[PDB]
Amino acid sequence: ELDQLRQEAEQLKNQIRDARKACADATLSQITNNIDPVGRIQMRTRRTLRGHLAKIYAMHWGTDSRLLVSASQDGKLIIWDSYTTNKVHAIPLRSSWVMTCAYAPSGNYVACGGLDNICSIYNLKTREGNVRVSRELAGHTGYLSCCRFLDDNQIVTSSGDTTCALWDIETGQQTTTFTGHTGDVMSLSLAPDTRLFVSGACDASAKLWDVREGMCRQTFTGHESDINAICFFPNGNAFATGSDDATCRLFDLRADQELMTYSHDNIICGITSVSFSKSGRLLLAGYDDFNCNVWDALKADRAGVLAGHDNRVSCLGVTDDGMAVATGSWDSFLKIWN
Amino acid sequence: ASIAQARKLVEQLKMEANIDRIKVSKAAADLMAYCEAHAKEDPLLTPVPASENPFRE
Amino acid sequence: CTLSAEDKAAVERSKMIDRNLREDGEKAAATHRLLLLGAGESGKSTIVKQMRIGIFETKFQVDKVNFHMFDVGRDERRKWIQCFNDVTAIIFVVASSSYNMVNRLQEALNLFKSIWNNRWLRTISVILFLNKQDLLAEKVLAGKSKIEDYFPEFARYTTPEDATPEPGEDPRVTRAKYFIRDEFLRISTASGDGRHYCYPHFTCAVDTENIRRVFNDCRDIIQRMHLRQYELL
Amino acid sequence: VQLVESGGGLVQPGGSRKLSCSASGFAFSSFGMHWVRQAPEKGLEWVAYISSGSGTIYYADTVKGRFTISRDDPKNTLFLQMTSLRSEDTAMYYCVRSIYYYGSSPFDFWGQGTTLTVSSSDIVMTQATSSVPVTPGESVSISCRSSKSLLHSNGNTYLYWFLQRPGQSPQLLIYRMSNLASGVPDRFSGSGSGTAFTLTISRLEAEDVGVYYCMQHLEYPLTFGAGTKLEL
Amino acid sequence: RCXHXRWC
Amino acid sequence: CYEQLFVSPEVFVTLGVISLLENILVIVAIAKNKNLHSPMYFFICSLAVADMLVSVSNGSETIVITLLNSFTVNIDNVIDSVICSSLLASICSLLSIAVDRYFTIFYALQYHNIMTVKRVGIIISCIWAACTVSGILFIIYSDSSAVIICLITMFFTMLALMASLYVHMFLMARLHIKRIAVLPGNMKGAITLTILIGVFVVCWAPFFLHLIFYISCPQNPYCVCFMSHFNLYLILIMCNSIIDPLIYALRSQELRKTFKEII
Ligand SMILES: [Ca+2]
Repeated sequence: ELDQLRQEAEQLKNQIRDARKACADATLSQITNNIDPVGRIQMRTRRTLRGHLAKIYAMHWGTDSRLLVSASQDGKLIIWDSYTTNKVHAIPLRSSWVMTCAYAPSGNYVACGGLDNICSIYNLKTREGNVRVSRELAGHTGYLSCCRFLDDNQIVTSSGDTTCALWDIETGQQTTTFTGHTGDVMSLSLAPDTRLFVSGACDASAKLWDVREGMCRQTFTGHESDINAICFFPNGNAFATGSDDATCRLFDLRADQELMTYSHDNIICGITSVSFSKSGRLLLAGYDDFNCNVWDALKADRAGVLAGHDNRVSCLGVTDDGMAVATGSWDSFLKIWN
Repeated sequence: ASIAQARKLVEQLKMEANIDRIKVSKAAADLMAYCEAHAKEDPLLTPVPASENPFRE
Repeated sequence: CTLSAEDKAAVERSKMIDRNLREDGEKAAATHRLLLLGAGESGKSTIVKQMRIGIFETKFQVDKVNFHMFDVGRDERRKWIQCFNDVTAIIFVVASSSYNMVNRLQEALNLFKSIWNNRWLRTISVILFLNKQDLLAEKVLAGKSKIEDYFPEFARYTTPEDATPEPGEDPRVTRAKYFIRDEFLRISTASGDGRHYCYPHFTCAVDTENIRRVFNDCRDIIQRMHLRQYELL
Repeated sequence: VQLVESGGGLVQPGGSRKLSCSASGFAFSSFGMHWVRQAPEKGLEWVAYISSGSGTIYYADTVKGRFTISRDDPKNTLFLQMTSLRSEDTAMYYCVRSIYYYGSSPFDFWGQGTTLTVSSSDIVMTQATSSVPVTPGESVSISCRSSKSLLHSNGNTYLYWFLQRPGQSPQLLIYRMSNLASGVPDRFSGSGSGTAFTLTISRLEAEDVGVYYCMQHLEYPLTFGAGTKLEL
Repeated sequence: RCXHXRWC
Repeated sequence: CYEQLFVSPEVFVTLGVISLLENILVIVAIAKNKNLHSPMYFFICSLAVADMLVSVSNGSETIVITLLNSFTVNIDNVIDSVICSSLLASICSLLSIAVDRYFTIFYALQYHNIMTVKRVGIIISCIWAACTVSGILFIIYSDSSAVIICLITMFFTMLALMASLYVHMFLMARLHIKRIAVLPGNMKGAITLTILIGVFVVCWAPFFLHLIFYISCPQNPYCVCFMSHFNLYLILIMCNSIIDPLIYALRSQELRKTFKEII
């Protein structure tokens, strides 16, 4: 009667809280004490990409570590050639308010979302020479915040109507709906094998989803405010989040627990984006004081600063082979680092 | 409702409270052993010379 | 001078692309963008009909100056209000005749205070509209409303000296419609710090003048911002 | 995608003639165009070029200063103006579209050609085989060679392969020595390094009968091979 | 003459 | 009097290097911050260039006198010449800032259709062209009496026009205070007009008043004794080159942050 059955909430929730204390024998800061630090990391700006004329919201690296796509609120989608700073394509959008973009792992397609409730798919390799829109995916009742391709026919996405959805592109329909969040969903991250994904939301919680079945499996609550960024460890047994309360955290799957926090006392502003380097030693975060920090993921000890942006850092990604790091910002510039 | 939404959440919170867990001490070692095997393949942790660097002009 | 024959034709493709990027970014430079908020029951549907002749977009032009309006058709207005941090003005529409519908005016006062004291709108100014004055006149006089019941501070409230009443109306509706106008000004003239200012108005459903009162306020917003940084104001 | 040429005919030696290439079905203004001719007892020979935007125009040395190329973008029409036609200007003039960016495929669509009868340092590409007999079950290999190494310092190798089955216009098989064109079966495969190149056919159907050409695209002018005829 | 500047 | 006053050579050198360190750091801070690529910050750095040249060309003439006192005529016709080209550009740069500030207020809604980057680079390089032609032509025609009427006019019409814009921008900011204080809840724009027109009159008008007594009263015992201080009417001009980085460029909140992180 909504008073006795929600008395079984904390009757059941303290079983989970008093079993994460049983499976905690030590700390990540007690095991990585004896190893040496990485020293100092000194990256330089090698390239600078010019031409967006307005704020940049999202970018995504191609899978050959040479192409990239970026999205700006002037209504333009640009494909870059990062080695020579050439422009391959420039695609106009119908809505200027775009919030995300994605590059397909085959290289044939590009997706983008935004404040309209539809997710557009664009075809790059056409016979007639130009770039056309192939299908618009309608069915959400809020703004789109993130989207990632699985193959040329399946794309997953998150939205401001508190739900996530799996799509079939060739028909244009929703096939699976992931419900359970309370607030708006801001970010998602796919696994290296597209079988599970993770997503963080504005209720200070992140949860792990099974793609084929379609249900929640685990829930992680350690933050104090809204979660804006998420990314998997390259192993597939950990992920890391970034929030508004000036703290990144690292969570475990098989332990179902938080085991590291990345904070400093002179930082008070929120984290906008988070990525990993391969082997998972470096943890890069894009902050709100116009900088970018390069954390050491095993000892939680700050070991680098990527300064050089005039405005807010919006997005950052790392190539698949590990060569470069790109950063995007509100001052209409993209910078290719080390 | 008392048998629609307060009941569906009880099935969710007892779907999660029966999974199998390992120790934090074991999974901290498996997160450190992946970092030692792939340490020499990271081109940002250990910088490669200017020949094998397409962003070096 | 080391490029291939195909490497030279890809450089020529890149220079032809950003020639079209500059001609698109220079035809959108002197276009002013307006964010239209509201409270649902207000007449922001029919103000769009006045200002004209997912998200929704209105486009009009006054005196060869282009304007560009938006409408986001809840509990958190966060995580999308930060996109509109470089607009010219926010247009706020409040139905000023609903104080007894229960409380549909304190709900509008709680919304205006959240918009004002937001960190992404520190330099954004608000054009305020108090429409449905046709319903406010028939409710104060010759009615059962008695504003002193729903608000416990209307009871003293002498009429301000700067009031310019429209000729023919009673002093009862003039003490009423200036009390609701000053309730919004008490939140704006408390933390503005010279960076942004409110601009109240009075309108109805059959009044057709509201494109001129947006054109004139957008000029006064830009003049008051450049005069502040030259230390003339 | 369509390209229709018209304008050819019998020209007295010394006059003039206009040619047209009417495009259809594709975004004509973002493509660069070429003219390619073929004398009735010779192979393929490049003529001219005009870039996307009319900002780069090249010519061949046997027509430089005598031929004029021009394009009309919003009417989708390519022009070639010839003056003082010699007796060695008897060929079949083709019209080829070509786009250039990272990963693109140049020279991937040809027209049908018009006929113009006239009454009365360079990289040399060597294709030193006249004819090869085949039978539709067995492998066959063609070779081509160059005076200069076509490998560039970036890492590309600008060698192309074309096939002209008789009674038709050529088509693209292999671009940049390793990559298949669209709508081509995977039994074709090119290979080589530096100066020697090979094309491989595994199981011949009845359609794999005709002349095979090799082209280089390292620098201008573009020089073809002599051609290798396959026959049953 | 004019040491610094001119027209002195 | 009736004899020229003497001011030391080292005050021409210790003033010409404080002006070198301030005007260089303004151009460096504008070039590297991308928020300062507006048309307003381009006119400001055109005044930091014309003040650097007028503060070096007087330092490159003081040490020549200490080291060389019919060959020296040809460096009293080239060093003197680039001074007169830098006086004309440093005056015309001060007028182009006031007209740029005038269009953001009285043409506020159609400003970006008028002052675009293609029209900025034309005007900012045609001023420097007309200040180099007439700067050379004034020196080789210095013995003519009709050249002094062209420098007297070119100051008292850039002063009677720069003062009119800042007063009409002052009577526009006074209607905006009459309709702010009546909302329920000047003395800052009067100090500003007495620093922007006060410095321009104290530093530049003693030199141009010398050229009026030069062509009208060369025999009056009162005009002659005022003209015996010409070496003090050039220290005042060189003090304008240090004040102008303080009152124009460093008033910007975004240019002071970029200036602090470079020193
Ligand atoms: Ca001199």
